[PDB]
Formats: sequence, structure tokens, C-alpha cells
Amino acid sequence: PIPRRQLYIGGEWREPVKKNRIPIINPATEEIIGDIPAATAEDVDIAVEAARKAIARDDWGSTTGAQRAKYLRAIAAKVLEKKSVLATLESLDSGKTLYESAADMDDVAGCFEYYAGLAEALDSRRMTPVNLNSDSYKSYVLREPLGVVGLITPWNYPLLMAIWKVAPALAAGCAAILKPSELASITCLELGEICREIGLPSGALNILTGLGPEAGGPLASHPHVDKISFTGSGPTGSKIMTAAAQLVKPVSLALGGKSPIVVFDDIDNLDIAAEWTLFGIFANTGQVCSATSRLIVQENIASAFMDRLLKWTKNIKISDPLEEDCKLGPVVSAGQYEKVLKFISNAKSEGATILCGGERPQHLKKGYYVQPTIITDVNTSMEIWKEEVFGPVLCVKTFKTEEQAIELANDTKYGLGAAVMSKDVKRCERFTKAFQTGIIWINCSQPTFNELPWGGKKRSGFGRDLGKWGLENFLNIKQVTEYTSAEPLAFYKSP
Amino acid sequence: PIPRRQLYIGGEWREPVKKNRIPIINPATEEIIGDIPAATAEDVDIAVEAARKAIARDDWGSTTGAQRAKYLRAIAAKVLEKKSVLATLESLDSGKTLYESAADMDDVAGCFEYYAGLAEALDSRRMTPVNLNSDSYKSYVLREPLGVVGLITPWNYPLLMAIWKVAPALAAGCAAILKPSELASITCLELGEICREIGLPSGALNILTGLGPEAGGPLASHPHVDKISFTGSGPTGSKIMTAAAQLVKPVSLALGGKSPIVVFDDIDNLDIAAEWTLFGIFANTGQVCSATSRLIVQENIASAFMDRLLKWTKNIKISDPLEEDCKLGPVVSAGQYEKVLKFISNAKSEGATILCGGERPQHLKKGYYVQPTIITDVNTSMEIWKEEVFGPVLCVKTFKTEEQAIELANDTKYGLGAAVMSKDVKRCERFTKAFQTGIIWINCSQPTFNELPWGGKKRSGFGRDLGKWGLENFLNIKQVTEYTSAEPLAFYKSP
Ligand SMILES: NC(=O)c1ccc[n+]([C@@H]2O[C@H](COP(=O)([O-])OP(=O)(O)OC[C@H]3O[C@@H](n4cnc5c(N)ncnc54)[C@H](O)[C@@H]3O)[C@@H](O)[C@H]2O)c1
Ligand SMILES: NC(=O)c1ccc[n+]([C@@H]2O[C@H](COP(=O)([O-])OP(=O)(O)OC[C@H]3O[C@@H](n4cnc5c(N)ncnc54)[C@H](O)[C@@H]3O)[C@@H](O)[C@H]2O)c1
Ligand code: NA
Ligand code: NA
Repeated sequence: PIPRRQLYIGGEWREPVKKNRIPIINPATEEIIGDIPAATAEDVDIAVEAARKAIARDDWGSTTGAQRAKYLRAIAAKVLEKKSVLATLESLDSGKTLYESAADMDDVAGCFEYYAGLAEALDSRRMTPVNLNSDSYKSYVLREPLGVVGLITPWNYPLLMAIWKVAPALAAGCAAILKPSELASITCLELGEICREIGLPSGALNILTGLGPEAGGPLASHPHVDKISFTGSGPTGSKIMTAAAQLVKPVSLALGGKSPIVVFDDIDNLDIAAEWTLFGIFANTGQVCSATSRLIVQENIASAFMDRLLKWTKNIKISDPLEEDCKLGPVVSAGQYEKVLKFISNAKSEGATILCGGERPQHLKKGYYVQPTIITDVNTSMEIWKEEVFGPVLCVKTFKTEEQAIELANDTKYGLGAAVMSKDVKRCERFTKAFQTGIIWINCSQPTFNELPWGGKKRSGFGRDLGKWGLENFLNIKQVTEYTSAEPLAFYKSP
Repeated sequence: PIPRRQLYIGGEWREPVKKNRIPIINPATEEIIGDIPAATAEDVDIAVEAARKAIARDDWGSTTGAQRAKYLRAIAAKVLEKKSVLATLESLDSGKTLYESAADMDDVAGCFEYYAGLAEALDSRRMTPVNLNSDSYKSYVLREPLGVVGLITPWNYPLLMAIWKVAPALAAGCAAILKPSELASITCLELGEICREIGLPSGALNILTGLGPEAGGPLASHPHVDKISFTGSGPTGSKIMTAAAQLVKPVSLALGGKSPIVVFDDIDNLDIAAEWTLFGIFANTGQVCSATSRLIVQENIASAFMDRLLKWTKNIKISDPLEEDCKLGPVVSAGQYEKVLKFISNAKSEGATILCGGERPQHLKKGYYVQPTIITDVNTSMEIWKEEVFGPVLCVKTFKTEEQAIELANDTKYGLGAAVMSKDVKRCERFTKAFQTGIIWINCSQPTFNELPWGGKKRSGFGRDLGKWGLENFLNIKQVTEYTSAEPLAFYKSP
């Protein structure tokens, strides 16, 4: 049962000014299952106005962190109450398996749980005295809500990616304007209903669905948006930051990757190593920012590892995401599907081997299904090696030495995550410093915790999500200097 | 004795490729006293190459914080050894009084002293374990040098503004490329000589003089500059950030202000309050970012306060900055001089009173001297009230209530500093939260400490200089997750 909602502005459901709507497409069946509102510039001004009013009123602009946490704990409780419907809708809306969708629903409530406790602790650290080598000055640092924040998010983890920004923004005390992806907005709109259901103060959270240049764009060039927190592709981040530059507006950039997985011959279990290699590149149909999309395996175990990988890979169940025991679903859209398959075909033109998958599963007549693909005979000058595919596609390379492995791992414009599979501690530490990234996985690929800073360097962007970082991004920092002497400054001659 | 240097690149003095030079102008005498090298795009590539090589070599890319601190403590010791020549040159080069120039020389050494100790402590907090609710995962945060950093700085505190970025960049372990203002580059180039004199590793610090679009510009669009730390005017920050957006490059923005000074009738000393009001708007010939350029005085004391202010003001000695007991010098350039006087004249056209100064001092035939100016009969729709003047110009307004005072204080596009002069504690706290800025001064205007976060919000930009913030800006943050279980992931069916 697909819901039909409006834009969530000022605590009420509000229709878009131009009355425009965009379809909801089912990636498993290529059918229109509904429609979402498509906001425009005028809608963004109404939502910024609603956000500014929330910041000026008492039930939001004057709340303690503890008061704000009561609300986040209540949003977590509704997510957990409706886990089954939300997980089904996230699945029907993004193509993600019901299992991953329910797993993202647990993660979402856990994120509000984390930011609830952090909002309660925020009241304590609001005032931080800093000792000085002065008998005339008194100093402290005042932490306060930054104000109006624009939250532009991607479709890969529709609710989860949004929540990474919503949970800390609200914890910090900001009034947010959430703009999710036009490919997966069902759960974000439902978040609006949860907020109505928990009585969240009006304008505290504003959810605006619609096209990126149409609804995301004006938020980036709005003179009353204190900050834009952006997650998505690099070319989009450029456009956003370029617009935010005109208004000297701060913007955070969480972008893509071509993260490497380095496996060395000293692995205790070839079956556990291959299972992590699968999860790092085929979970979420490969549509993961930190996906370990380049496998740099040692020549020694390369022969053994590839056999187990492909055995495990050919075992991945590709079916309808709502089905029982499904391990792989379709990609999000038709445009994504073609781009992904164009990458597989471009690897053929260039001279690479398609050792596994690469074609459409013969049993699924409808939907954007791509077989999990493992490509070999890959050189550094190839687009497959060079660029983020965002499909269940893995390219493979061999090495002999540590130096060779480092060299290959860092031969990328990206710098999000990296995984190092080895039993040698000091080699795992060497890789910890050599990896020109923001995330290092030791003896796994992909698990994260709220308590940790998420982000990259190079073409993967700047800024850190999660941890205390994710909350501090939405805090304005005040220097409070007080002069405590009766004595005059002594600079300037007295009349 | 004016020095004639080259560009400081890779530990050696290197000539600019195009052989171009730009003059050094004396603001007190309007004479060419020398020339500085004017770097171009090709020069920026050589310096980025030098910076990348320093990051790849052992004597810089492998140093401990303690090793880096030995160097900063040595740069501080040379600054203090040559205090007298550097202070004279800063004065001849910027127009700043020898007193303020020597005071900036003390501040500079103190800043390296602060960042030396912070570099020593950096080694300890390099690895930070974060406890988890997991018996299978182990996590910690790795802090490391960010890499190659571009440091674009203004002429108001030539050496001091540069040092605010140089001291933390070098403490953090980055290889910096310093680009100072073409109006005041004498001391920054001399910093190059100090670095030669202390044996600072090659490429660790690269100093590139020259025009902003010519030498600052390519640094902003260079693909191998990890981050741009920018201080200067808003329109410049736009151009820099717009260029950094193409390469999704992080950039910090320390911009201008129209900071208010709120004085209430409950002041214990009218003479101490007026002296701080002078220092906040006439020190450095008003060329201060955080200058308290708008005085919102209470109607009650307005009559009394203005008499003492003007009495103290008419007492300010305007002479040659190298002279004995000089309290005000000339503005930096001819272009600045005209812009500043155009503001004073624009206040006349608009309907304001020029209660004090506004004209050129009758006794100085040469130089860009402007009398300290106090303008009254000022309304909110006036450019004088609205925009940063960057001259010794103060505009004045009266109020009756707290609400009226807050309203006037925040009626600006800026948001750098703010000063509140009152004996009422809870009123000083109310103003602490109401002031829509990044710096609050209680019972003073302008003093800062290294230990404090410097920066603003709104049109004054984003990011924080100084404190641990200033060092963390130059640290890449790594998430280190390690899987410690023998058990398989359980996601994906085993073959
Ligand atoms: N670094 C991270 O933490 C992280 C997390 C998740 C996804 N990602 C990256 O996100 C990408 C997938 O997301 P996507 O396909 O939604 O990216 P995208 O760039 O197409 O769009 C992301 C969001 O920006 C909006 N948008 C598009 N054009 C815009 C414009 N002109 N102005 C303003 N907003 C605009 C979209 O509507 C959407 O909400 C991949 O590259 C992936 O690696 C990164
Ligand atoms: N917020 C702070 O902490 C702080 C501190 C000091 C000064 N300031 C602000 O700085 C301003 C005074 O400085 P200014 O006159 O040197 O400012 P500016 O904008 O004219 O230039 C600053 C620097 O940028 C360079 N630059 C100019 N155009 C450039 C371009 N196209 N690309 C790259 N670099 C370019 C200049 O050569 C110089 O080094 C005032 O507005 C003042 O309030 C702010
Ligand atoms: Na869709
Ligand atoms: Na000059």
C-alpha cells in the first residue's frame, strides 16, 4: 500500500505551489506504483520561512538538548513500531532487499538513539571554560545551534542517509530542510508523518521532495540557509558548493569512491575473506559509496581466492527484493541500469575479461537486474579501474610486494574507504597510514558504528558525518572573552 | 634597509619563471621603497611540486609532532631575535605603528610557541580508541597530516595573519604554500629567510608573493592542493570557493565584519569604556576584521559618553608610524584611502553628521592619513551602517531598551565579533546568546588568546582559526575498524 503525501512544511502537510508531482517507479517491475510531490523555488522559501520561525519560537529555539532528545527517542520508537511497512516501502522504492531494508530500519532508530544521548550531554558542554595565562581576562567557548540547515540526500539508503544528517541537526538544535532523492522519497515523507505523530515542533523538520535542480538548488542559493549538508555524486557537490560560494555559505561534501580491498596470502580463512569481498561490492547491488570495488589480491592466493569468490558469487540469489532469502535486487532506475551495463561493456571494448556475470539474469524478464560481475585482466588506464560504477561490479588486480599493493590501492582520484585483509599486525598498521582515505577496515569490509567519523579525502570530499563530528557540524562556536580588571587598557593617551 | 628576495620554494630562493615583480609602496610617504616577486601559475606548480616532495620525503613526511615543534620554537626564537627590524619593516610595509608592529611580533612568536606544544601533544592523540558495544569489532580514530595546503592571507597583520595558518599547518605536519597580500609581503618573505636560518625541511613552507588572481588563483584550482585556508574579503572568498568547488576542494573562509559595541548606562567607568571603543575602531587605522564599527549606546549615557569619546579621539596622535608615541598611522594603500574617504563622503550625501574627523589631517602633506571619524545621525538603510569601511570610521546609534539594542546589534549581513559593555551579569549573558556572531567581548573590545576559536557566521564566513580547531583544520581524520571474530559474517549463502 503506497502512500500519497504532500510536502512537510511547518508541522502541516502542504501542497507544492505549482501542484507538480513526479512518479514513484518500482525497480523490480518497471511500473509506476505512485507519485511524490515535486517542490520548486517558491516551496523552498516557504520551508525556509517555516525553519526560521521554528528557530525564533520557544518550543524549538529555546529547547534544552534533553527536551530535543525526548523527540528523537520518540521518532526512533515510531520507526521501530512501523519497521515492517517502512522496510517493505524502502524495498519497493529503492530495490534494496527486505533484509537490508529492515537492517537500515534498525540502524535509523539506533542513530536517533545515539543523537538523543548526545543531545542530553550537549547541555553540559554548552559552556566550556578555557584556562588562560591572564589575571585580567576570563574565557570560555559557547556551543549553540547553527540555525537553518539544508539537508540534500541520495537514494541508496533513502531513510538512513537522510537520518545521518537529520538526527545530529535536530540533536544540535537546528531547524532542518530535508531534500531527499527523487528516486527514493517514500520513507522520508513517512518520516514527516512520524513527526506529526510524535508532535515535533513546527518547522523543526521540513521535508521537500522533488528534482535536484528544482528543490535542492534553491536551498543551496537561499540567503537564509546557514549551511548545506550534502551527500551524493561529485558533479552535484560541485554545483551545490559553486552556488553556496556566491552566498559564502558553508557546505559539507560526502561523495563517491573507488575503495580498494587488499588481500594478502596470510589469511586464516579463504571463505571468510571471500564473504567480506562479496559484501563490500555486491551488498546493496553494489550501490555503496565505500564499496570495495577494486580487489588487489596477492599472486600467491589469487588462484585459490578467485575460485571461492566465484563459487560464493554464483550462489548469490538474484530475485524480487520483497521475496524470501533474496541476496541481490535490481539497481534503483533505468538510467542507473544502462550506466552500469555501459561500464561492463566498456570493460570489454578496452580489453578486460568478464570472468563472472556481466549479463542480465536470464530468469527475470522485468526489472533492472544486473548479475554480480567480477572483471579481470584490468589495467590502471581503464574506466572500470578509474571510475565509480555504482553497480554490483568488481574489478580485480594482482600484486607481489607491499609497495606494489599500496601503489595500486592509492592509484585513484577517490579516497573514501579501504580494506586490508591480513594476519600481520604491523603490515595492517603500515596499510592504516599508507591508505590515502578516510576509512580503514581491518579484516572486513563495510561495517560502521555511529560513534565513528564517516568521510573521505581527495575526490570523496571533505567533512565528517557521525560521531560528535556529525553533531558539531550543526553547532555555531562562540568565543566568550570577558575583561575582569579595574585598570585601563593603557593604549591611547587619556584626555 | 628594505630587502630584495625571491620566491621561497623547496628550501631555496627561486626566481619567478616570468621574472615579474611588483612594487612595495610606503603608505606614510607614497614612495616606492622596493619590490617583491610576482609569482604566476607555473610558479604555483613548482611550489605544489616542492610541497608534494616534502610530504613524500622522510625529514617532513615522517616527522613526529615533537620534531616539528623543535622547528616552530626555532622560528619563534628568530622572530624574537630580529623583533626590531621586522617591526620596522611591517610598519614601513603596512602603515601600522611601530608599537602595534612590535606587538604583532610578540603575538607571532607566541603563536608558534602555542602550536609547538600542541604539536608535541599531537603525537599522544594520534591514536584515539573509541569503546563500542561490540565483542567482534575494535575501533579507533587516526589523526594525520592532511597533505598539501594553500595559505592565502591579508595585509592588515601581514606576518600575524599568515602565522595564524602557518603555525597550525606546520604543527599538524602539512606542507604549506603561503600566498600573502601584494600590499604587505616584506615580513612573509623574511619568514622564508628565518626558515633557511633554522634549516626547516624543504617544501615544508613555500612562500609565493604576487597578485591574487595570478598567484592565489592557481593555488585554488590546483588538483594537488588538499585544502585552501583563506582569510580576506567576501568577494574574494566567493571566487576562491567557486574555483575550489570544481575540484571539490575544502576551503575555510575568514571574512569581514560590521561588529557592534553595545554600551549600557550601568558602566563603572566612562573613561575605560570610551578607551575600549577607540581601540575597537581606531587601532590599526580601523583596518581590523572584528572592528566594533557600529556603537549602539544607551540614550541615558549617550550625551556623557560622546563627550569623553571625542575628547579621547581628538587626542589620538596621527603621524608617521615609525615616529615616537604615534597612535594612528596611514591606511595601507591609495585605493583603500579613496574607498574609505568615499564612505565618509557617502555618509554626508545620505544625511549623516560628521561629528569628528572625516577629513585629511592638515599637518601631513603626504601619505594616506585619514582622521579617526565618528559619524552620528545614522539610519539602518545607510551604506555606512550596512557595509565594512576598513578605515578609522565609527558610526553611532542610540537605543532605550534591551530588545532595541539586540535588534540594532544584529541588523547586519556580518557576524564576526561583538562587544557588550555592562555591569549586569545576566544582561551580559543574554547578549552572549542574542549576538548572532562568533566572538563576544564582555567589558572590552578586541583582545584574543591563541587558546580560543576565532571566526564568525553569516557573511563573516565559516570555520575556526586558533585553538585546537586551527590545528585540526590541517588533520585528515581516519576511522579504523578491525573485525576481531573467527565467525563468518552470516550474510550470503556459503557454497
Ligand atoms: N560519502 C558518503 O558518505 C556517501 C553516502 C552515500 C552516497 N554517496 C555517493 O552518492 C552517489 C549516489 O547518490 P545520487 O545518485 O543520489 O547522487 P546525486 O548527485 O545524483 O544526487 C544526490 C542528491 O542531490 C540532489 N541534486 C541533484 N542535482 C542537484 C542540483 N543541481 N542541485 C542541488 N541538488 C541536486 C538529488 O536530487 C539528490 O537528493 C554516489 O556517487 C555515492 O558514492 C556518498
Ligand atoms: N575573519 C578574519 O579573521 C579576518 C582577518 C583579517 C582580515 N579579514 C578581512 O580581510 C579583508 C582585508 O583583506 P584584503 O584586503 O587583503 O582582502 P582581499 O580579498 O583583497 O585579499 C586577501 C588575499 O587574497 C588574495 N586574492 C585576491 N584576489 C584573489 C583571487 N582572485 N584569487 C585568489 N586569491 C586572491 C590577495 O592577493 C590576498 O593575499 C577585510 O574584509 C577584513 O575584514 C578577516
Ligand atoms: Na523510485
Ligand atoms: Na605595500
